[PDB]
Amino acid sequence: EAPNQALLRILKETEFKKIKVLGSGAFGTVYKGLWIPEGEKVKIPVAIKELATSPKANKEILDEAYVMASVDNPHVCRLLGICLTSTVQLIMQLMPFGCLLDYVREHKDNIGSQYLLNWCVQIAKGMNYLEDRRLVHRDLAARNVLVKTPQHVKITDFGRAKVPIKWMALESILHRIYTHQSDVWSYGVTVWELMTFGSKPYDGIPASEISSILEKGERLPQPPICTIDVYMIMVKCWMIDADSRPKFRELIIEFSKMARDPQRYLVIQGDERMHLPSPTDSNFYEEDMDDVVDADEYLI
Ligand SMILES: Cc1nc2cnc(Nc3ccnc(NCC(C)(C)C(N)=O)n3)cc2n1C(C)C
Repeated sequence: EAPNQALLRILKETEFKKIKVLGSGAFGTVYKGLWIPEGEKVKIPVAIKELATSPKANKEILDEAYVMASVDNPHVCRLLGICLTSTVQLIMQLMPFGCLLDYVREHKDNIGSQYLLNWCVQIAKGMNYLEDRRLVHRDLAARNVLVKTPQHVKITDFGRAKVPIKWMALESILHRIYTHQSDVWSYGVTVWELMTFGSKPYDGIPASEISSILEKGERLPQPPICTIDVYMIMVKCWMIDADSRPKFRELIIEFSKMARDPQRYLVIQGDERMHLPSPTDSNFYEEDMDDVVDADEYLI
């Protein structure tokens, strides 16, 4: 097939600074940072992901670097570059509001129908782009959707892009079969996570029981804010037959139609009166805020 002419940018350790720690987990440790390239007179807010140095861990991070440098879409997280230290670190775009999962949990009282439906449209767009680029995500979840601004979200975590059982299609659990249609199942679960304001899917149920539960016909419940219209979509993503599930291009269409009249498709008490931060807010954007540009506007 087509040759991957993507550019792997090698960045000098001296070109960027680590400010603080954003989070630590299974992935490793992510730092808030700033990138001041050569003599460009720009400051790019960055996120620095770093891994003991072992040949296997370096291979896995470089396998993720490959995939992340090969994407370019407004609703997908691109790799800005890599730094070849003893540790070896990925330089990514700063998504100041963190993951969508923690965002919906922390801001449920100010999250309205317009926001939820727009996020659904955005995730479907990024997913449809990954399909166009013939990339199967294999780990789509609300935890792997990051927030640039409350009105702009992007898909991340390409560590599995080529086990999260409670987000997996039945074929994936039973036969380790992963398709773009299996990503659609994970999409349905991600939507459920948003519509419930960050609830844990199949909470208290052990992962070993999931396979049997889905085989019987059991699915995630209808969230209280969901009309049958939205839940029907979620259910369609969870069909046994992968071809019967909606395509991401249809999900963009479906959620966009709904996003044009959000109160007809999501019932939230206090809707419209709710408001989240915007670039039209006072002090929305620590040291020198003079020459700072977002990575989406920094293009060499
Ligand atoms: C609290 C917080 N603030 C952030 C600001 N910016 C990023 N930037 C990016 C950009 C692309 N990819 C990632 N990595 C997400 C990981 C791999 C940590 C994941 N599995 O969620 N972070 C990540 C941030 N977080 C956590 C998800 C670690």
